[PDB]
Amino acid sequence: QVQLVESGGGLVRPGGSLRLSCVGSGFTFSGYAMNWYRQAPGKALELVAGISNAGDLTHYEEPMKGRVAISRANDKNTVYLQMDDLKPEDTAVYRCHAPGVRVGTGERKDVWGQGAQVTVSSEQK
Amino acid sequence: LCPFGEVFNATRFASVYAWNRKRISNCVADYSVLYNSASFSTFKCYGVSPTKLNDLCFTNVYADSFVIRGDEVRQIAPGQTGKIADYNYKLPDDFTGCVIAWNSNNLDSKVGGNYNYLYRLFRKSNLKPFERDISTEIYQAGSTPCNGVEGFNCYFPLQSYGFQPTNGVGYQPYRVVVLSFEHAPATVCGPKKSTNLVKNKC
Ligand SMILES: *[C@@H]1O[C@H](CO)[C@@H](O)[C@H](O)[C@H]1NC(C)=O
Repeated sequence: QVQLVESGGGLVRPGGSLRLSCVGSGFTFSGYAMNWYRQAPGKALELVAGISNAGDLTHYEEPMKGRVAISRANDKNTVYLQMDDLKPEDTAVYRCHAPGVRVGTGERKDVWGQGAQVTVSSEQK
Repeated sequence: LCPFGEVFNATRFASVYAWNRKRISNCVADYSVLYNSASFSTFKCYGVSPTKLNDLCFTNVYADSFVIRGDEVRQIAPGQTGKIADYNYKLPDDFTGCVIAWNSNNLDSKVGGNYNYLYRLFRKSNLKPFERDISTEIYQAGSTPCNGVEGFNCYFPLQSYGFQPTNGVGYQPYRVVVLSFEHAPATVCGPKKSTNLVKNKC
């Protein structure tokens, strides 16, 4: 089945590092581009990073432009997101995305991940 | 002077499903810049007259803005049908305001595709007038429940706009602005009707 099962994330302290991973199955993973979105509690899904089919093409948006790095392993059918120098504002649900994958399902051609919770909270008083 | 430049000449616009709303109040509304502009593809008003906006005064002006396809600009009107004006951005039947839009293919299109702009094409109910849904819960198309898991007759409600370099203006990105106008002190006024509020250092 056309699926994207994302893994990693969790809880870290401000300045901490984390790597998310998105495994793809039921379609040629190397044939479609991969995008990383994030949804902060109350705000709408915003684009973090985008990568090409199997090329060295990486596009980052203003949100995290500097402390994030996108990359993919088409041999392992996976795409990663190396997040460093994380801030409390980064606390959100990060989602992978492959546009125009599905075929014979109408305008619904995109395939979306489930979601990985990332919480950047400081220590307790 | 009213801050129309902040909303019209913004760097990056929001998605149709997550439409940004500005509150224009206590300022001079210069509609001249909007009139004398050959860039504006669509400029239609409802319950008012475009040619005579400087001859009017309202107590509030909600300037909603977002990006959609050119073929979806016709849906941005009172009592319409289709994914946009039903799941994304619906207006009331007795709407009072204007719908502005211009072909923004020069700054919202990208060689690989602009995946900042999305739209909701699945919803159990119809979006109420000026209602906003930014939620990303798995939609139930079938009889059986989803249980927040994507599968058969159970999929993600949002869908990305291509906005790849094309020649068809119908399938090109358009920046839409809906200037919804509103027995209270009329705050936003013309350049003549201005109740000595032009020197408020807006
Ligand atoms: C910016 O200013 C106004 C928007 O209120 C309008 O004339 C046009 O969209 C822009 N004009 C220029 C010269 O950038």
